[PDB]
Amino acid sequence: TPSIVIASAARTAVGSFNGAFANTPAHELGATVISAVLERAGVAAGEVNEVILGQVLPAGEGQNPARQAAMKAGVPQEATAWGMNQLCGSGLRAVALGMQQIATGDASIIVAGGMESMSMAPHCAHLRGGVKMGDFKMIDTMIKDGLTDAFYGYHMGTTAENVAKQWQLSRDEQDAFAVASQNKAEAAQKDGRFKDEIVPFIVKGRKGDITVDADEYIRHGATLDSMAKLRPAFDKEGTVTAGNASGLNDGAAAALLMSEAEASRRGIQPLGRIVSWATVGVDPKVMGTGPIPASRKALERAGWKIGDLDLVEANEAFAAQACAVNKDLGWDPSIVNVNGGAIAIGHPIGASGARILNTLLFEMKRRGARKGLATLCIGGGMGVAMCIESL
Amino acid sequence: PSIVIASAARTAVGSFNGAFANTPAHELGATVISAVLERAGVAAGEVNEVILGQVLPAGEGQNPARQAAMKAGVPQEATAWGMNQLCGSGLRAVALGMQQIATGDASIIVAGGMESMSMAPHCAHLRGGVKMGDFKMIDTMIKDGLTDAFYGYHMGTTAENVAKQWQLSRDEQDAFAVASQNKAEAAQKDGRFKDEIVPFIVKGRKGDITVDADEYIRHGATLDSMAKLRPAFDKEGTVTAGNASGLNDGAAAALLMSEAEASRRGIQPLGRIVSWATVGVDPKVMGTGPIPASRKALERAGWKIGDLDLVEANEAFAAQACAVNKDLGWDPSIVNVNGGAIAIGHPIGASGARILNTLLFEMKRRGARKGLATLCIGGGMGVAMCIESL
Amino acid sequence: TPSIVIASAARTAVGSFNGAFANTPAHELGATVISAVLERAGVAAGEVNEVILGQVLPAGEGQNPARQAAMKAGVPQEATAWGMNQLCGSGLRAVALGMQQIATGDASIIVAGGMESMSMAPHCAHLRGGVKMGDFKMIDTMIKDGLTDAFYGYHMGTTAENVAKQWQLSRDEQDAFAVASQNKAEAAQKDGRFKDEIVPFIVKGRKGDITVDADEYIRHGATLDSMAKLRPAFDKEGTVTAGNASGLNDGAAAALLMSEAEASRRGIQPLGRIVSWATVGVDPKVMGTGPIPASRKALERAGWKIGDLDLVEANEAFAAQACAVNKDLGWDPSIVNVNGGAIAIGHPIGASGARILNTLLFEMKRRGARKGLATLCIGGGMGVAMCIESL
Amino acid sequence: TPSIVIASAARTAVGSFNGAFANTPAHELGATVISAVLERAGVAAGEVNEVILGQVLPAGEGQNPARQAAMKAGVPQEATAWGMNQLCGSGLRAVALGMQQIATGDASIIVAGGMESMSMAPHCAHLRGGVKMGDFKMIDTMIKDGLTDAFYGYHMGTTAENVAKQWQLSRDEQDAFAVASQNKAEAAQKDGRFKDEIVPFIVKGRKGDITVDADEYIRHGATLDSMAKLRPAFDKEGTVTAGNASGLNDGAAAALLMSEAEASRRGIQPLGRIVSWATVGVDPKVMGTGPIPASRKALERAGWKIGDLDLVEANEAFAAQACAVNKDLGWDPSIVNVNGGAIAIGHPIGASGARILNTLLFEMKRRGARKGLATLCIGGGMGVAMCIESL
Ligand SMILES: CC(C)(COP(=O)(O)OP(=O)(O)OC[C@H]1O[C@@H](n2cnc3c(N)ncnc32)[C@H](O)[C@@H]1OP(=O)(O)O)[C@@H](O)C(=O)NCCC(=O)NCCS
Ligand SMILES: CC(C)(COP(=O)(O)OP(=O)(O)OC[C@H]1O[C@@H](n2cnc3c(N)ncnc32)[C@H](O)[C@@H]1OP(=O)(O)O)[C@@H](O)C(=O)NCCC(=O)NCCS
Repeated sequence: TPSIVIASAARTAVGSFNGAFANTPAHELGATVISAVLERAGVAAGEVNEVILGQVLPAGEGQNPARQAAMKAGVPQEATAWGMNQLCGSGLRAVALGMQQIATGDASIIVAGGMESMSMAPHCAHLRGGVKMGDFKMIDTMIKDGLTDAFYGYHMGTTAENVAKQWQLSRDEQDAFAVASQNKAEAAQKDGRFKDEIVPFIVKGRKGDITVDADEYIRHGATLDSMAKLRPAFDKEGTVTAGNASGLNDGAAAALLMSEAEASRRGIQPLGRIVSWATVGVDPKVMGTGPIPASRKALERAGWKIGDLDLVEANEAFAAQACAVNKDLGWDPSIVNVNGGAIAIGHPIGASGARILNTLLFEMKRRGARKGLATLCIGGGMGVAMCIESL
Repeated sequence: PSIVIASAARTAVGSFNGAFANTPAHELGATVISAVLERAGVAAGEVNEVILGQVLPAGEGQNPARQAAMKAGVPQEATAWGMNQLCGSGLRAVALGMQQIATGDASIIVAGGMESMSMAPHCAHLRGGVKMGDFKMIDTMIKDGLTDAFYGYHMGTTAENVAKQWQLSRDEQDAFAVASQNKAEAAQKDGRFKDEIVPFIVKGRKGDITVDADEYIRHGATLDSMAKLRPAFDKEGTVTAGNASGLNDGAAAALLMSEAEASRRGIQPLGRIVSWATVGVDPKVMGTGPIPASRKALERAGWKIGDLDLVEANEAFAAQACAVNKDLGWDPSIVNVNGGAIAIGHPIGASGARILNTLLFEMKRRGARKGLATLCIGGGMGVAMCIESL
Repeated sequence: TPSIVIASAARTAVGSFNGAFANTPAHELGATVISAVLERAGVAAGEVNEVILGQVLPAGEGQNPARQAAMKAGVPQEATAWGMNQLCGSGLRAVALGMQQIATGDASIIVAGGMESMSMAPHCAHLRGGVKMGDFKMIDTMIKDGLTDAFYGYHMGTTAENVAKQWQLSRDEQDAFAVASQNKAEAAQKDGRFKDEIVPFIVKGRKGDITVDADEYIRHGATLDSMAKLRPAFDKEGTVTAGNASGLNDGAAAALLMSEAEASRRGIQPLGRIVSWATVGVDPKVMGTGPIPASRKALERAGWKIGDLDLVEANEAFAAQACAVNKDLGWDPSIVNVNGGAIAIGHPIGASGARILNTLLFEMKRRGARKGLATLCIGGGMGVAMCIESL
Repeated sequence: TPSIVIASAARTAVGSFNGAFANTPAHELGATVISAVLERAGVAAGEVNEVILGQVLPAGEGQNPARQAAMKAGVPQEATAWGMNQLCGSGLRAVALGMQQIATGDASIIVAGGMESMSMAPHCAHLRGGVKMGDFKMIDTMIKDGLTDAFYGYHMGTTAENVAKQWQLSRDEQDAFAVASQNKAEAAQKDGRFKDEIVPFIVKGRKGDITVDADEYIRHGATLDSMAKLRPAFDKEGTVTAGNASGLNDGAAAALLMSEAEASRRGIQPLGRIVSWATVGVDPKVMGTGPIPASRKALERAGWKIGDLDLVEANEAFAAQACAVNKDLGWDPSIVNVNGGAIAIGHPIGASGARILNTLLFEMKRRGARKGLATLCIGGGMGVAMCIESL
């Protein structure tokens, strides 16, 4: 058996929509986190065989931004690079695909994760035919290609309404979970628990460079009362609000992967061994249930029981879906998203899966957790999961 | 682990703004997915995952690979995703599918590529807002598909770079394009694309139209018409519209499973995937990609170049193709025997799966044992895959 | 009492939408008509004091296309020029306004009319504030700024339906009117009656200049059957169709104005004397009724009865409204649009008023008619009318 | 011997580019000024015969914004309305065109002036032919149709440079003039001298209506040093800067006109009698010189010497051109733009001619000036001037 380790890992801070990284291309965020994982493992950019980056919204950024991030990071031209899209699942899925490159003896050293600038996503129109007369639409690729179900034509937040109703999750319960996520994240932030995983990013300016190293979407002093004033965002008699869904965000996150024996030759003390992974499909109307079969198949492939897990990162696309997954799987909620989740931290789609992986790993190192699981729901009706054991 | 291609299908390749001018990529993908199932005799319910290369998905909606999958009747339980190694994507996707199976994560994979260059939109980033002055609406087909991100120029400039390096004449590159057209017109007329093509039905308001012929192939291609063309990228250049491939639409896929599985199902596979490899090269000379990628593929298969019976080497430009032939030194008679991308067209994310199909089906026809498929990639890469027949 | 004459007049052929003049800016057409009126009067460009050109759709054409047209035509930089917009009324209203320049002693020689390139009208969006997220429309300025009612939000065609209903005008009556417009226009064209009024226009090419001197929108051999098969274009239970409405078209048309005393000094035999004009408002919902009060008011001011008129040009925006106007005024339809109207000839919005003035003046001359009237309905609920007498 | 008076007048505050009126359609600003002139004169909306509004940048605003403005202000559907465009000349030219409707007996009561939203001007492109392949430009219509010379291809600011070189006007002279304009405007705003002319405009807001009644573009405490450090904006070795040019601005301004005998019957004390007006062309290259022949011609027509004038408003498109006009005319600079000019106040193009008329009229009344003149330069090479005497 192969045995592949996460040697090192790093993420930018998650930026607020049209905020800190409002004008920063995904691959620039990418390059920073690629350099990061190299430096942190003590491996030279010249040793990297291939870079694999999940990205959902790459229109107008030019040819293969995975290669632009690779090349900017100083990964030599001789290496290879590609992007991929399994939507919200992409940044964790890229990690599993890198693992496979090594397992099959096609690569020795892989940098894998994801990057997203939802800010820099353009508006678009098909205009070759040419428009003889009449208005036409300029389509927001963020919304069209990121947030709109292709089969049912509505937003992801409507899929969360479907799950809410399915599981009979109240507005109060979904708000209670949001305020708890914000509080957990504000606590971890203040306590320095995100410092290890975050690599600062320098936004180059005209009248000044600006170093970003703090998650800017977390709201300080989140109360239940403010949560409860909000209006439903997708259904007028609905439960889901801007306050209990994640936001629109920018960021990047990566992991350096190699064989267990290679990390040992190099004196590297890996963050984890990738024990299993699994991806599964579900009905798109209730895509927020994805993590349930994916996490169960992952655990099955680890040969692990749910109760064996010491720490979980289960992405918070919406408080409605997150509460459902927790309810179903039954794992102790106190070991879930201990430093808060995507409602607080944000949801830079193609990067999210590597973002939460980062957060799991560094917290597993911090508390001395042995066994961890990362899981995400996926628009169009999928889920992805990964099991990690500490060395 | 021994992973075979059970079956393969591709759409005909359309001309830019032509047969598929208003057909979303994923509808071309779905036809190709259903065709691989049907040809193998495998139920859609049995597919674990669909992996589709695609370079130009803007505005087509969430995860068009999943859209293709669902429209093809693959149940909601399966998974799907897209990937982009530019022109390698459609072949790389097949290596990626093979890997899912070789690591025991999946049993049956459909893999390939899909591209509508015609449906690629224009775009601009407009959230900041344009306070004053003119701005550009960007052709994502050009920006995201054909322009080098490091040097800022069109792929055809990289093909010029290779032409100067390998001292390839305008006559030589024209000779290669006329030769590719003649081969592809002969093949077409001879019925040699029939097997590999699945017809696609363009749904219309005043009539459905069935597309089952590659419409970019030009009939009666003469050196004269080639020799009159003006260079397309350098005013003192050698690259033209006629000795470069085109902008095109299409899909192409393969059904992958283990060799033991194929035999349990009584399926006579198109080939066993013996190796593959991808390597990087200077972006400036990206057309050279197939050189290191086919040597590494050949070294991983444990084959010599002389062992190959048939080769598909994608013709992005006459100059890069001639260059790769010259260095690898394989018999040009066994290379793109039914023509190439110059004649056939070059639907970016689909090309690698396109040339795979041609190779597989021609191998079966003429009874070749060992084949190789390879492509150059924008940004400076190569991908290659070694196939042996059962 | 000041007396102003129309010394000379000319118009381009009226181009089909995206047809002969598809890529010709409105001011190039205008310049040709300016040159033509000068040459027909025996007046030099040096002598013009001001150019006044109606134009509804100048977006993207640059600073003040009226000045562009004047300068191209050799009118000296010491002259002045300006555009105006009273929608369909514009090309006729420009004439009245140029008569007023002379009447108040501010100018001696005016060129006035209108020009329009519906073909070259752009699509637009307000983008300065930025579009933070979600789709936006690229608006067709031709439809938005030319053809849509600003108050009720519907197309001019809907105002036509409102008039069809009010006056109980059958589909059969409108279609017959439309077929009669085509057939009269075709006859006039074939017999050479548009030759005098038309100045040929040279579309400069690349692989060859093309001279345009024939109205291209006129359908030859128009049948009642073909009119009858068309579907209503604005209201699914409607009566107004593409066939019994005017079209989208390009063209220019002008008049050279001076005092009666000045024409006499120059030895010019003028096309006519401007005896009166008028403009009046009506309800936007039935804008097609504008010509009713405008004509009555114009006639009152001239001291004429409806029965005094020898020829009439009443613009055919739509068969419904044309029929309503004829019914209410009660003038002999055999003297109205004797050479066809806009259903056949086309409707280059800002040019149309001076286009039907041209047609009226050259027909008055041909047939020896002493008294004429030109009138148009106007988007937003107005009418304009002018009374002309022969010298 | 017709004598037309200005019965009442009003303007909005002039907003900054994308400032107070950033999302306010021009006709909304026009409607408030229409209402204000009516209330100020004691004339009812029912009595208005026509509304005439200069406007250069109406693209995307829909059919005939002048009619939109009128209708909004409650001017009856039976009145008429139209827009016109002689660039910077427009708002003043409309007042002359308004005068002429009364003089020729075609109307009794006119509201005339101008309105402009430079902020709301869209970007556009001609897309009907259709873009086969490649990038294309979205054109800024405010720059294209408002600010760029159609003959020479360069900005109005280059024409200012040409005037600077011809009249040898230093950077120090232009900057001193600019600072003076700011400091005069600031003192006037502070002392309340814009109150009488300004009608407050209510900007309707989701989370609050905002009343705008102060000119927001005037810089308070403007320093010479601030002006001196700017880089030339149009030529690298040039002299014209963003500081000694006018701005991009939004606003509206109008005058209610009637015969002198009519104002007498109603007991209205008019703001002034329109004694004369003129418009003349110059070389487009030196368009800022337009006020010179236009003001001389206007004075000739009034039978006045330059020395008879008690107050002048000479629009400050650029310091360079304002200086050249003042030098050539030789009028006492202490009677010119007494309360500041467009450098400070701003330049909402189609409204500007009416804006400066408002300032002249209310300052004439305040100080008891008997004889006044308003003039502006005009893109494409023209000037317009009007003479006003007090009753
Ligand atoms: C009415 C209008 C919307 C129709 O535009 P359109 O549908 O794009 O024009 P088309 O020519 O394609 O009309 C559809 C059909 O009518 C047919 N046609 C028009 N008149 C016909 C007639 N005389 N007999 C037979 N066919 C006729 C065309 O051949 C066409 O056929 P197709 O569908 O096969 O191409 C457009 O002309 C319009 O907005 N005009 C009104 C303009 C206006 O209101 N001007 C301002 C005045 S207030
Ligand atoms: C001149 C022009 C091109 C400048 O464009 P701009 O760069 O977008 O204008 P900005 O305000 O952003 O830039 C001017 C700078 O000088 C400063 N500035 C402006 N006026 C100033 C003054 N009076 N004193 C000191 N500084 C001043 C501003 O603060 C700004 O500095 P900043 O960017 O650090 O904030 C533009 O205003 C213009 O086209 N105006 C001319 C209008 C015209 O031609 N009208 C028609 C006449 S025919």
